[PDB]
Amino acid sequence: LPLFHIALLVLFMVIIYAIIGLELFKGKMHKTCYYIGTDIVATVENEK
Amino acid sequence: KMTEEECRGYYYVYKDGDPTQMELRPRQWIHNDFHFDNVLSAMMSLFT
Amino acid sequence: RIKPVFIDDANFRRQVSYQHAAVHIPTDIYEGSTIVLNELNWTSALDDVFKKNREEDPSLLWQVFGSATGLARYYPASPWVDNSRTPNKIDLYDVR
Amino acid sequence: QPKPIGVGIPTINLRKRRPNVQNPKSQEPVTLDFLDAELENDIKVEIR
Repeated sequence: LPLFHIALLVLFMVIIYAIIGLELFKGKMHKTCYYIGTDIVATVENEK
Repeated sequence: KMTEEECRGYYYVYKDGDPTQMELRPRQWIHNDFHFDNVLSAMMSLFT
Repeated sequence: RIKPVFIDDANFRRQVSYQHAAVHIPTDIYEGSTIVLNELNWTSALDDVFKKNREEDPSLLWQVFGSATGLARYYPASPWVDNSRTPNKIDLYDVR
Repeated sequence: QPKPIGVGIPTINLRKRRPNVQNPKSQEPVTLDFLDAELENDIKVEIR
């Protein structure tokens, strides 16, 4: 119960940063480099 | 290959697990980077 | 290793060496095992029967021994169509 | 003919083929029946 004013702060900080990231990054990480003429993503050994 | 003597030559790796898309790779007996061979290496591993 | 001379012949539209036999080992079979090196040792005596067969009837095409270990020893000697990784195209040929 | 015997209609996918993967080709014999090399009567069946 003493951890209630801390949870009401973590909830609101998460909600603020979620909306900031929704304003700044919405629909940006949708391109990638495939192989020319294919639908296979082109990466390297350990690269994700 | 379960022995340093067997782990010689080349083998195939299959991209995306497709049996019709393979590449040649030389096989090598590799040692783990964090191991338990002495107490110094064991202590480094346990530190990580 | 052996570096053959590889004259060019007819009845094989490729360069061929009648002096020894060529050996094919599948790509993912290490050449240097004690199972493989013990095969290249006793199969080394087929070469003089290959030669005799060829000289008794010169019309003869490939003669091959295909081993239960993966080896293929054929006569006359001729470079394989696909080196594994010397060019990019790898070969998938198992005698078995 | 020195060509392989075909089965069905060939169907390739261009969106799922890496450039340098070295696909396998074929290993089958050229088994062409006698009734598929000529036209087929009922006298040719009995000759066969």
